[PDB]
Order: sequence, then C-alpha cells, then structure tokens
Amino acid sequence: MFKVYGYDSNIHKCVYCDNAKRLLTVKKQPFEFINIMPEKGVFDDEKIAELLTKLGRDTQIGLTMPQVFAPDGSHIGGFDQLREYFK
Repeated sequence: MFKVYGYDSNIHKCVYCDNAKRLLTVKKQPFEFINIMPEKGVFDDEKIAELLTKLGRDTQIGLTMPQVFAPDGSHIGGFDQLREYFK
C-alpha cells in the first residue's frame, strides 16, 4: 500500500491524484491516500511533522504534492518519479 501525500477533496486541487490513482490500480497494487489539509485552508500538523522527519533530516525544499511513500520502506516520490518505482 503506497502512501500518497496530497489532497483528496474540494479544499485543494490535485491532477496527479487522478492518474497516480489509476496508475497503481492498473499495475495491480493497493495504496492509501493521505490529506495534508483537513481544513478549508489548514494543513495537518500531525502528518506534516512526521512528513519532514520521514523525508530525512533537512527542510522542505519546495515540497510539492502529491508525495508518495513506500508501503513499508521510504519516500518514493511523486507521479512520474513513482512511475519509475512501478516501471
């Protein structure tokens, strides 16, 4: 189950979510979504905090969404970056 760090609602846009979703489904792999903005304009301090630590030990260099994560490993990347993970 891949973890997608992005937005799944009317509180935020998301293009890669549409393709990335069918992407994993097409390859025949399960996954789970995660919204980093559970409010009309407020990110999730809980996930955001763990997100940074999950990334590494630096800062968010223009961190964009959606950001996927290994179902049981480490950060994989976005859509295209992940497509490489799926080959």
